Amino acid sequence: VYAQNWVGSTLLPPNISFREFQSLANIVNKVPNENSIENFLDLCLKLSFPVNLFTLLHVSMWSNNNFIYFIQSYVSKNENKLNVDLITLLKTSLPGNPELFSGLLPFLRRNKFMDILEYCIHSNPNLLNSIPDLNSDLLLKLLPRSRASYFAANIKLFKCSEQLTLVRWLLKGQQLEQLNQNFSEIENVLQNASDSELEKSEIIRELLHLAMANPIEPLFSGLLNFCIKNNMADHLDEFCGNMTSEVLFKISPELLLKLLTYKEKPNGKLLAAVIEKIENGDDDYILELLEKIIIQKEIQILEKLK
Amino acid sequence: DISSLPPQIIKREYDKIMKVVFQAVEVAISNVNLAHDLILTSLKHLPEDRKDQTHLESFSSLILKVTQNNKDTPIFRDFFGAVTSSFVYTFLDLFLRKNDSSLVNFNIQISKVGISQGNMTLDLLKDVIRKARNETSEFLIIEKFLELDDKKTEVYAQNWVGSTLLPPNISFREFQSLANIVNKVPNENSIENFLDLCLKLSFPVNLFTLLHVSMWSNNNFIYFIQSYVSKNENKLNVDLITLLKTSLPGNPELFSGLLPFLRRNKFMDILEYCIHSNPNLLNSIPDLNSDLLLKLLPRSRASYFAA
Repeated sequence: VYAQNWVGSTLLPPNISFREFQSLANIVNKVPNENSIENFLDLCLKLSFPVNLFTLLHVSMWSNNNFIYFIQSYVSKNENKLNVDLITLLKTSLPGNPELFSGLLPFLRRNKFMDILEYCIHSNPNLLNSIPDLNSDLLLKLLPRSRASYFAANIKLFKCSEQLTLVRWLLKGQQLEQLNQNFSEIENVLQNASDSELEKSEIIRELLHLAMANPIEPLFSGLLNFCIKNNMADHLDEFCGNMTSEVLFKISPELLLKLLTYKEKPNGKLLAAVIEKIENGDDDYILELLEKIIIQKEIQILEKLK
Repeated sequence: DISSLPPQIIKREYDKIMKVVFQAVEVAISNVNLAHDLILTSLKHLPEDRKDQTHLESFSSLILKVTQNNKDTPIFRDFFGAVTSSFVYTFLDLFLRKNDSSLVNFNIQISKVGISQGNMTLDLLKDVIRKARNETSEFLIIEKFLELDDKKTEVYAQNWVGSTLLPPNISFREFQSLANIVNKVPNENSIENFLDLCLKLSFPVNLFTLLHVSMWSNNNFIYFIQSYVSKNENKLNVDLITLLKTSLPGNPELFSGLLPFLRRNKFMDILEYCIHSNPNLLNSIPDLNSDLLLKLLPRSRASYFAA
């Protein structure tokens, strides 16, 4: 109680030995408070000598309120800038504690220093979780860049709207091998509606055009999930219209029928590019398809005997 | 086959057209989606020459009936948000005057049927600003939303104003609006952003004429001085001295927190005037070491200390 007041209010001697200076610094490092912090800044503006202050001023050991008040009143008086020493502090403390980063985002959203915000999210993205009223416009411009490997592998840990604007980045970054490896946490988004049924249709457009040229694995897992929600005609009838020969020869027989059987004339024009594989095409592909029509009894679609 | 009706006719006999539409929705309250898109389109086509108080209150009186028969359910709530936000957006200047009878009376009806009143009013504001993205500044919209005293609108205002970077071209009309928000929800981060703003200004505007800091709590008044004096000129400008000379002598809590700063900054007359106007300060100070009192010479009021 006496120390916080003496140190935060007595005028300091402009001749103070290095031996005294280290002692004064250790007092503030034990009783971190508004005035004991402030009067320790009102000295540094006048030092006719070098020395990093952090080697005796272990702000990474301080409580979060004191760390915040320290950086605020440091930067405001010194140069409104981040010198080297201040970067090396921040890159060890904020990745070790999300609570510490909370009031710290405001000051970085003000004076920008964009390269700092890139490094914390690149060490761990679970920082985006507990943000006050987080929005699009912002998160779309905070492209995570940390490989989509972290974001798709945890997509369920977001909110609602953020699911749409995440997949909007995965596509526009060509992150193919991240929509695939985590497909099961993605199907449950397009299923559950959203804050904008409009962004769904444009996302579904960006999916089919890349799937047609790149079967990989989700061509089956996706196109199955498409027809279990017949609220997709504005994409199925396009998919059957944009067809190319080698694309059809990778359609699973369990799926080519489950597309056309729960449909009529519109999806039916897909048959145009199936003639290439029945007539003069492939011996065993015709026979794997012929199982499915007989086992389920899909007779109205059997009208193809010429 | 029904290829709409030409835009002239809709604008012309609008007041005849909408009679039947209102009566259809007053019976169709059973079908949420039917009532929802009818309102959205009738507003999206509502002509400028009809953007008055009568047509405004009519849509409010329609939504009232629909909402009182139903209940807060996820499906009902999120459509109701998009409907009501489009209604306020269509009439926006008629809700954004400075007293707005329509604004406040509307909130007192929506609070009747929700899982939390403080989500319904807030998610309203968040949709309205997602519509108005270049026509109307957030400040003017927030200026009237805080006249509700809705504690969840205050929370989001502190989160925005304390952290969004401000435009170096801001009209005086925006500047006064942003200032009035801080005069209702003053907080550490909201003050710190306004300073990083004034440091980048092209115009002088002696700030105190808009800030009214002597109305803010003791912590708010303290923290404002610390960052302002240091970022500005390491000293006080006219209005600060005239402020401090009459806020401090009447409040001992504020005096106790500012006393160390005024001491380390050598502000002699500032300290002396407080003792000359209020001698009781010297016995409410914790740890008045005899060296401090020998340097806080009473000067005037010698006729008080011996007495």
